[PDB]
Amino acid sequence: LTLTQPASASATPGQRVTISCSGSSSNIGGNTVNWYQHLPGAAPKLLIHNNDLRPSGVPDRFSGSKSGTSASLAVSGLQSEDEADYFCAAWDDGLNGWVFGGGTKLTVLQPKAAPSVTLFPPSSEELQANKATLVCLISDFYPGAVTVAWKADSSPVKAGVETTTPSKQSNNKYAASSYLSLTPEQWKSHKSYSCQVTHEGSTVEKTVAPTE
Amino acid sequence: VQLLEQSGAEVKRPGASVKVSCKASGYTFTSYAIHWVRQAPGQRLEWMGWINPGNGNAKYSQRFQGRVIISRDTSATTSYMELSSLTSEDTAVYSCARDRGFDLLTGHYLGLDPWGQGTLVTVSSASTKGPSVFPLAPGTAALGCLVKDYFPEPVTVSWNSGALTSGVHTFPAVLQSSGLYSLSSVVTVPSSSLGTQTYICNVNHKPSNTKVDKKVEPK
Amino acid sequence: VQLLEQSGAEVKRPGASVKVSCKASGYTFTSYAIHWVRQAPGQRLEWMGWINPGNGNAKYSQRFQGRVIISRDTSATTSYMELSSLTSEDTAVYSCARDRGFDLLTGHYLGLDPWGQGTLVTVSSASTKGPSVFPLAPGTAALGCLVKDYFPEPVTVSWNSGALTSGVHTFPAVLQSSGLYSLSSVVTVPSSSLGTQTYICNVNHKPSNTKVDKKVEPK
Amino acid sequence: LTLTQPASASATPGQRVTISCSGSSSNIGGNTVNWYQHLPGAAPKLLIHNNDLRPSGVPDRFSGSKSGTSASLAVSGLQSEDEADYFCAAWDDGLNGWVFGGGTKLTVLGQPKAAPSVTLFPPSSEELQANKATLVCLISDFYPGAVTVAWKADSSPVKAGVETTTPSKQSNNKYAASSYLSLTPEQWKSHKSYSCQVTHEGSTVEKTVAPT
Amino acid sequence: VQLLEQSGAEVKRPGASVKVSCKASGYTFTSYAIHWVRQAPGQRLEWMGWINPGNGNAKYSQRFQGRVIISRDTSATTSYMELSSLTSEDTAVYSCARDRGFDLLTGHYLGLDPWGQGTLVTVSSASTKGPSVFPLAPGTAALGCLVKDYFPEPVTVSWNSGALTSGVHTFPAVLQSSGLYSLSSVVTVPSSSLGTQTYICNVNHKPSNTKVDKKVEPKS
Amino acid sequence: LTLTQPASASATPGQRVTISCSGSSSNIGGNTVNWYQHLPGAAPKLLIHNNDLRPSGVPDRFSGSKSGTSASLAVSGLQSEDEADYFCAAWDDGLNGWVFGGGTKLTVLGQPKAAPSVTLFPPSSEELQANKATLVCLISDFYPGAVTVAWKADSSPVKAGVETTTPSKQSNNKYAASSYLSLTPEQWKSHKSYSCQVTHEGSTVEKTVAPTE
Amino acid sequence: ELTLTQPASASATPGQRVTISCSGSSSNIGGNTVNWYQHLPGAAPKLLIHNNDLRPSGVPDRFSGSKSGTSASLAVSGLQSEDEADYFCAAWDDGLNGWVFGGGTKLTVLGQPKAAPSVTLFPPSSEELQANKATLVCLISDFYPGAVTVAWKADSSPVKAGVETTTPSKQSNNKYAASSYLSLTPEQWKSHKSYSCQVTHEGSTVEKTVAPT
Amino acid sequence: VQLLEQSGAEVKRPGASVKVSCKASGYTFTSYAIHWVRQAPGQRLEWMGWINPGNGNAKYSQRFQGRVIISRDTSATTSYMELSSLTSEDTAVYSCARDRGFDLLTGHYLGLDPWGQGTLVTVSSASTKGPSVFPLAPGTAALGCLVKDYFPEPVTVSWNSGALTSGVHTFPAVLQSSGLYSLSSVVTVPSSSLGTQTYICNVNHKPSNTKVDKKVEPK
Amino acid sequence: EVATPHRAAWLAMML
Amino acid sequence: EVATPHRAAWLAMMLGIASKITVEDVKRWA
Amino acid sequence: EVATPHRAAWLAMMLGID
Amino acid sequence: EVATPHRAAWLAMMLGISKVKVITVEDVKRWA
Repeated sequence: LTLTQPASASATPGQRVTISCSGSSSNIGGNTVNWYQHLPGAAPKLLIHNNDLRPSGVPDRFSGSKSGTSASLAVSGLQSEDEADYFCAAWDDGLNGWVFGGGTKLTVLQPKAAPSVTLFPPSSEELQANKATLVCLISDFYPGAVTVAWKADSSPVKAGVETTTPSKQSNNKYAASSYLSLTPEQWKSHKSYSCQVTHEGSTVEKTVAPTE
Repeated sequence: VQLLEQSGAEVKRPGASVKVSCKASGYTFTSYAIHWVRQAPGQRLEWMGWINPGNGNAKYSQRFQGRVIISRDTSATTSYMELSSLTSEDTAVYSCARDRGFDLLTGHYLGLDPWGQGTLVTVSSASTKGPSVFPLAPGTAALGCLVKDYFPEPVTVSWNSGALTSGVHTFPAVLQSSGLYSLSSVVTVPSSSLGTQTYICNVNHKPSNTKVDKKVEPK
Repeated sequence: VQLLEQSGAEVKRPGASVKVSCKASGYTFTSYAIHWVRQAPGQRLEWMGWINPGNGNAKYSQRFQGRVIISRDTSATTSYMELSSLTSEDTAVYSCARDRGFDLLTGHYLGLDPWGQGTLVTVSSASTKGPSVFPLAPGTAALGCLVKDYFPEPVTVSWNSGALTSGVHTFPAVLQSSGLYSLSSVVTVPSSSLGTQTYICNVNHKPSNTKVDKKVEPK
Repeated sequence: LTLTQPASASATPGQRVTISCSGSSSNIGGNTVNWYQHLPGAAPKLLIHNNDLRPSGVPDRFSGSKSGTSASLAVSGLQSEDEADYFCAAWDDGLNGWVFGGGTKLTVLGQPKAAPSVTLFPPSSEELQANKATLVCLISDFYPGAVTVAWKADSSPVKAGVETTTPSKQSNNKYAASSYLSLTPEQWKSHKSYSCQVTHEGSTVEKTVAPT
Repeated sequence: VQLLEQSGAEVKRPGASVKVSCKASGYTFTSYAIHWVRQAPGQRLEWMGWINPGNGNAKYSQRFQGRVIISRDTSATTSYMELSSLTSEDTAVYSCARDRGFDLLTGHYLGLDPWGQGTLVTVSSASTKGPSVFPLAPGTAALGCLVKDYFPEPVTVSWNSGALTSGVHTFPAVLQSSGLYSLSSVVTVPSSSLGTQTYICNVNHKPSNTKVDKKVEPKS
Repeated sequence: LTLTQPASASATPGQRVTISCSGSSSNIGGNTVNWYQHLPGAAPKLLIHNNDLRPSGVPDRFSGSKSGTSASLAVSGLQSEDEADYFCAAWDDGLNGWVFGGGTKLTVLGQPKAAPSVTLFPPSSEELQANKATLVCLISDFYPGAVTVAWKADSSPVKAGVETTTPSKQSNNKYAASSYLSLTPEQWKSHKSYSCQVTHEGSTVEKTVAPTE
Repeated sequence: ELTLTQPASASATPGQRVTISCSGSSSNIGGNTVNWYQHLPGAAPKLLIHNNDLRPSGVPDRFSGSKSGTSASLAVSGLQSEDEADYFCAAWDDGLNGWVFGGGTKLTVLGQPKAAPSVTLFPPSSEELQANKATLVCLISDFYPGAVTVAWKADSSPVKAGVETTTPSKQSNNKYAASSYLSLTPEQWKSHKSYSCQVTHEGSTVEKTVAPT
Repeated sequence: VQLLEQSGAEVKRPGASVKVSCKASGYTFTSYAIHWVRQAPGQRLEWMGWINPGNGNAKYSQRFQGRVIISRDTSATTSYMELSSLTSEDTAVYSCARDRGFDLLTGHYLGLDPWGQGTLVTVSSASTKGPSVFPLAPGTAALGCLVKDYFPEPVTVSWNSGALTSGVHTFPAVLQSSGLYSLSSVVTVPSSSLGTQTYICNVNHKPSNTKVDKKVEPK
Repeated sequence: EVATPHRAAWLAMML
Repeated sequence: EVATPHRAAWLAMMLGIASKITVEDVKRWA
Repeated sequence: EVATPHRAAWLAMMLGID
Repeated sequence: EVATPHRAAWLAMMLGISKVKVITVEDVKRWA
């Protein structure tokens, strides 16, 4: 038995967002639920303990509610500092130990920005090393969610693809990187390769070809 | 103030063992239980075990019994977690947390607080390797350096020995199937200066003591 | 003075053709046959063919029939040798020689005299590539750096930014089958100083604008 | 049908040295042998034509002899300037063209003979992680400066993947050379041990490394 | 969490004495000294004294010797500061702070942390008095209620029993020479709705148990 | 011996501001300087201890420097949360106790200048009938929070009987103030009209009320 | 490792103020105290500043120390001619479990206007080449305040092995002179197209080039 | 007066050991720690170790563990530092300093004071050797003599037996890695006078009883 | 090995 | 009351000690 | 060895603690 | 091709010819 919690949640600054946490008779039904703020580069911070109690340093914005096997964390008046990961925690009698929710990544919503895509063909040095890597660089998009596809003469390519998770940028936009590893024979065997970046239902494509 | 300091990151081969520490300060060490949890990348936190530092008695989760040992040193006010027979599935961030326990008068549970900063333990069969650096060439123009096939993290990248900072953007690395990391760094440069000005990226990989200076130029 | 001046060095890609010239002076060009031979590095000289500068008749070895053309230009007193479908096996020093022929009075053969200075023709599909540097780990301890798979020459190697010069021996590079170069540089150091002193080789490859610093330590 | 000629020869200054040139009835037995001096960075110099005739300006020290399909060059009273490559040349009827000897490196001994010191390095862990393997055999401090390198894999000679440099004159007027054995990591890990054997003046110095 | 909770505000007549508490939680009470400081309005903080809860020894500034007593209760983990012979100059915010002390290994001083939220002690000869409420009348129009001559703080003001909240703005009160407080609250209303709608301000002064309901209307 | 510290400091968001602290041989020269952020209506927060060290929760933006009897707190990349009061603190050997600076009120200028809205209420008939009279001058929606208030009786200045509040923050992050003029009913009826004059950033706003028929 | 970084040189006219920086990390300066020393030629180090700002009795008030985090600085006000010396910072490093020292700073009190260095470069002599040796002689003279850095270029590729440079010495006209020697084999000299000696002074480089001929 | 008197200069061959003394006076020897540091010419100061003159406990830097011993002699109030297995890299000025420690009342650190005058320790295998003099050939002409590979110092250079003094500039010698010294002496002369007047440098090296006269002329 | 409530489990560990 | 430094005052408060420089002086005094 | 601050190292040396 | 001796091959090349069965070839042509 584990704690079920929505994967993601988002809202504009100043609004109220609620994060659910689902349990069973053995963890939430009989025991208390505790809420934690988990910043990307910090130790988790206790927000609510004993299902509704907040520590001294927790502002009035954070509140907790409990109903049987279900619990909820309400955040009112969102601020930029509130963009973090929130997970619920409860003791489980069957495990005789703590169980945790999957966590809900909360992003406080600037306007949408289409991604900028740059595609680099393998360098002559790498080809002379009997290796080939296509480098697809995705920058300045918002919110941080991208789908990456690779095309060889318009046919899809799945193997040899490694895509990074999105990362925060200095201008508070997001960046991603996708690499397509292949042999020099594969690189020279096709007319061109393409990187297709899908963001909010809109696609941007770049194409490179062997030089001769 | 009550602080839990935790040891630095670890890289271990499969089958080896790791021992992560948790130093406590700001409170009576023997009056609060210590919890050990882990979080694999893209996974929920997994409770491992917990100990009473006053008397040293420790209990463990079922999934980890026989592989984890939680101990403590009262003189150092430190709690230790040792995980044995490491595999690739044991790569995770390991954290220790103080159990504030129950208030007797109110019956309230006071939560797990505070938390250690965590320890990233990477279990990989790969061995230390310096990177290979390849130039990346295409109003304006973009030039880059491909830092490929290195292990472990991190790599620092700078341009013209730190003189060039505007337009520099270094992406986080990817972990490919070979077990090696690869990242890219690019700079946006005016098209006119392409050919006249020179752009040299400086790569530093401390774990392998590797320093690479590679100039990037249009093909 | 009977002199045969020969054209300058050539660098070409496999599958191409090269035309080497041999301009004669100090004697009658049309009255002495011209021989074209070649010598690959580390191999015996290989006769290719021979022409009559007046007649223009040219004959070739069976190893080169249909691939090489030897021609004459009496006005410029120059013999030409064009070799087609070049391969890496055709990389060699190409030489022209005058055939002094037979003295009809004595029946003596006067030898091949004089010789051209030679023309180095290099055939490779390799392009500019930065080196791959690897540490080489083992009284006196022997350790160094392997500078592998770079093109073209030269590469310069120093230790501790030139501070260490005693016991340093940098070997000449090798030409592997891939067309790339590789050399090694090893330094002889005392065993006692290994614990307290570090050794970093400074690999500098100007043609690719590559600088690599690598620390080599006992395995 | 080619000309066979010893790889090297050596003697102290002021001595006499003989260089052999063996052929068959098609080249030496039926025609005349010609002898050439080949200084580094210089064109071949005609020493002997018509098997014994030397041009004016060639010292009387150089003398030619012929017997059937064999011929010889004799150098009396060696001087330091005599150190060079010497090759024989003869017309071959079957080939319908010139054939040349492999040359002989004549060294005028300026130092007592020195045995080569050999250091053998296994492939680095980084290189193995790079899916490459290289064995480095470094030879130094040998004189007159001609060695032959052989690679043994479990006492079985291996020739593929072997690249050896021609010897080069080092600072102390001795000679150095290097031999590289390129392999896949699987081949390195499979075998028990590898040996580099360097032969100099009929004496072999060997070094052995293990995959560990 | 490290917390210092501190008692509520006090109003005292001149010549009386006040006893402010400071409850400590989150740390060993007897292993860190407690400091007492005060800040008068428009004045810098003035250090008063300090105590070692482990052994009970207390020391005081020269300006306060003979008037201040700092004590502690180990069982309650509470420190007390009592100030005697109060005058108008003793009206101030009184604060307690934990002295984290020196780190032996580094020799570093760790600062005063944390701090109590403070206790406002007002020393005034004035006595408790309910307010007098007067209507305030002159595109849009502004109507208000004058809450005058009350003591002490605070006064809560609401409009139409909380129904009217848009356009409501209650200024902070002033302290006039009589020793009494006075504030105003106004609401911005459309001019057309003034004739039909009625606007009643609700004033509540707990210290005197006074509740006044006064409607504001244009003057005739 | 006390700690001298500038009364006020201000800058736009994202800039760097430095707050000085001046002491003597007995307090700063021999002992360490500690810096505190005092938020409006909150307990002081430790920012710098031992002259340059920051607690766990204090960001890298706050930094401290010390040179003899002088010290300084540097705040880089100002944010709206940085608008507070900052004071230095040090032990004094002569006092055998702590001494504190006067405090520097740091305001981050996060909005353009806004002229105050002024409304002036004449005394109600109820108050006059109680043998009292109070003019109520209400000042709202100005920024930054600093106003000068003057009172006029038939265009002549009035100084006595004036009580002005300190500016206070409003929900829209602007400032509000109020000034009261207490007087007798005879004084109110003796003059043709009274005026409230509010000066803000060199610009004045005036309102006038008169006795009613 | 963990060392202290300090500028190579500093200079100002008499009567001015000059500052010398000392940068470290949390292991040495951020966690301990910075100490400052004056090192006259032929004299033992003199303690100027201890505990980051305290100066001993007998050290003039011109010398003042400041610290901020992992950085610290030394300030000398009203320069006198006797202030010309080497100044280095010293701090305990926790990781090294011992003292670490700055590289020092040469403080020059300008008595003459700054002079660019004149450079003369000689190729190896024919006699030396016949001796199986090659030496490039780079002679630097008539520069002030008297601190240079020499770089050797071989076909625009820097070369460091075989380079020996002397510390500058005060010559007759109170300017400074120095010399740098590049030792080589005759084969290395004959292979390259040309060699350059580059002398950097006050951020400006003077180079001379010679050819094998 | 608080004084630290330090022993005289030392010259030793590589592989030997040197023992430097530091005699204290004017204060209580047993109540203040003693530090040993060194400074190589043109290099940063290097901390070596430190001892308690009463306890006798001594601790050393990791760069010097097992090679240096610091000792005390309370009767003579002298601290001793012996460094073994000397190399040319150990050539430096060795200094002792008194550690004033911490004031327990104020918590202040009182600094390292006073300092010893220093001890110059020279380590080289070089012996007496006469110089090798080479001419330095190029409206003013620059020519001179290269005085190379001599030991020890000093060497005296004059031009035309001292007749020519204007335009003569003799640079200080350098100490190369071989342990030998080398300097240069350049004279600025008119271009017109080159044809009719000759310039001979007078190299005099008294330690080897060597006098060398060399004429330098344009190549 | 037996299902124990959070309060019961905490008391048993801390005695 | 005499003037005492901050470290001395804190030590006198927490330890429980004004009457009183080197390491050996502490040993002799104690 | 483990890193120890300057005051800690001085006290250990001048009082006999490890 | 058919194997030919060195003198025969030289004569064939320098006289423009297997039909072969101080002074150069151009000189003897003038003489004859």
